[PDB]
Amino acid sequence: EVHHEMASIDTGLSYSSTMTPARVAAITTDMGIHTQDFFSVFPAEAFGNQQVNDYIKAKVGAGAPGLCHGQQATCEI
Amino acid sequence: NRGLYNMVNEYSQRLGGHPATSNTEVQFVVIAGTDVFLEQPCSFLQEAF
Amino acid sequence: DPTFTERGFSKTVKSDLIAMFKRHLLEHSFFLDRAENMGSGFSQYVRSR
Amino acid sequence: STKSDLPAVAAGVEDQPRVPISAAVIKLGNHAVAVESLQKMYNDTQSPY
Repeated sequence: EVHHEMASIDTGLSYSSTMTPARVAAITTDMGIHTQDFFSVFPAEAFGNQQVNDYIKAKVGAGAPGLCHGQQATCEI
Repeated sequence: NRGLYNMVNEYSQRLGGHPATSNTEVQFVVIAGTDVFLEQPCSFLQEAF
Repeated sequence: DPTFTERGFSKTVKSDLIAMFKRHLLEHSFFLDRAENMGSGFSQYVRSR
Repeated sequence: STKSDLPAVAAGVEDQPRVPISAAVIKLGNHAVAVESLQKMYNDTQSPY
């Protein structure tokens, strides 16, 4: 293993460097519709009945193999 | 709530606000990314477009 | 373009690449043909291409 | 005095010999500025620019 150590100081008080986003190269996240579920967020809570709770979970709440748009954006309500 | 220049210095010097990760399907939350370059302006102003 | 493939190939990046394939196929095809329609773009467009 | 102290400030920086350097330059207002891109070395090493 070859090691090497360096030192840096900023001389002047006021800011001496500025960046700026100039060109949008790509849009990673798709702006579409992907609701974030709670049943993966809050697994511990449940209703009174097992029947009503199972019915609710099966009707609505229910790894994606493939995606054409990109990293999906979680929409929260 | 702190001073303005402290906010601006921390803005570039440090990450924070628990930003979500990139190049992953479900948009996980990241703590120690290896080489990720994050810059979030909506955090400082607390505003959504 | 090295900026797209800097992170290797993953599902999000492959999807972005294929979306850009579709876009660029639909836009910049038969370039010298639209080189007549653009008009004043005569030389700088073809030179850039 | 500033003129009397300028040799003390530059601790051998003016002594070193100078060599021509290749870089693009532009004139903005009155300032001459050097503009360049380092993406070749980072593309050669498969590291994120």
